[PDB]
Amino acid sequence: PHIDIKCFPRELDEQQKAALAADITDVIIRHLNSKDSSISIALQQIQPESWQAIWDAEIAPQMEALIKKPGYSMNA
Amino acid sequence: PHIDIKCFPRELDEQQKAALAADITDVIIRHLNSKDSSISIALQQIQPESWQAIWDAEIAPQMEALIKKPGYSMNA
Repeated sequence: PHIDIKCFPRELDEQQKAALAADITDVIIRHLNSKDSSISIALQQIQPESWQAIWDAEIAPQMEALIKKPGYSMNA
Repeated sequence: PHIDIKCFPRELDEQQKAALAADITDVIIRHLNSKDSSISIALQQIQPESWQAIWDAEIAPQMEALIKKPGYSMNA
């Protein structure tokens, strides 16, 4: 599995990045029956003014297929 | 944060997809100082013969930045 995490900018040191990756890894192993070697994880920082593009391409068009829908909306 | 999970196909019912979403949500809240309302999660099942496109567009180019690198290589 390949997991992509997009979020607003924040400072994460190497220890933080590795711990987040480890917690994500174990969740994926549990739910998808995956092996550790099959998992890759990306963390991409997105500036606030570029979040609309993420909403438009990834969130809004897939809304009822999302496994977790956003509590916020960019189309109010 | 918006989380995208790509994996080879598997039989997952709605309760199973919600349980995966809940565990991912906890991890994101605790590591990114996030809130339930800010989190959206997509799950996309990709047939094995279409994984090369994922390697080429998402995994390989980001190798320098991934927070968890894959345990396999598929450069073609």
